[PDB]
Amino acid sequence: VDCSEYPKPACTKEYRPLCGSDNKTYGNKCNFCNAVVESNGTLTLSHFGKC
Amino acid sequence: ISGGDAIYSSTGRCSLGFNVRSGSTYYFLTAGHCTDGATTWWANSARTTVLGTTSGSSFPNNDYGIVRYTNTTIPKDGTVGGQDITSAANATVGMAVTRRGSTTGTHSGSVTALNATVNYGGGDVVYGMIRTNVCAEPGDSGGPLYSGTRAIGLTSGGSGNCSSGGTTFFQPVTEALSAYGVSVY
Repeated sequence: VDCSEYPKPACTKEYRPLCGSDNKTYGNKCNFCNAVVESNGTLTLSHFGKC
Repeated sequence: ISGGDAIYSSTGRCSLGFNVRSGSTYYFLTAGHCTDGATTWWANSARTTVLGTTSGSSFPNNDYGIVRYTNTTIPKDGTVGGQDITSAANATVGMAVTRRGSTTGTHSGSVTALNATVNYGGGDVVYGMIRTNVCAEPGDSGGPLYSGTRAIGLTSGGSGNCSSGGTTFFQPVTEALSAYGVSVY
């Protein structure tokens, strides 16, 4: 997962979970990458799938 | 199975839009971005109950897809959860609407604009969308947007979440019904 193209103003809402370094399961890549941007690059990917 | 219930592809989970039919052939509508590259659909995460196979998909530009039921025994309710759907209608600014999805359940709000352009990036731009102040979260894609007993649209995407509030864009269902020559029931 590469978030360099973010942020994006909108995301589609399919469910394909990713687990963030904050222990939160992000619903999809777009949601995860937008949160990475919002954290000013502090949030990272833990693993693919649910936390 | 009814509008708003979970549907699983090989890639992920979305929500069933509306059950529709043509002659004696039953299908269900969902988001195009969910049907894109999907062949078979199941009713559960275990992939043990087959629903059907993708018959059409339109995304980006539009955001709708249709799946032909192949499961003969499964009930195909013409409802959204328990709510009966009897017709389809065009969205209007200020219209009170309700969305049901497999992750967040049922949430309500209003239509705040029409013919909106949504850029999902990488060339995935969709046009003519209904904008609302209803929230939606991953898994809710394809779920129905309705108003009373009227079918209005299919969940495409947006931003925010249900806790803080958000903005969600929907594909007008009329366009999809017309494209596939099907109707709600």
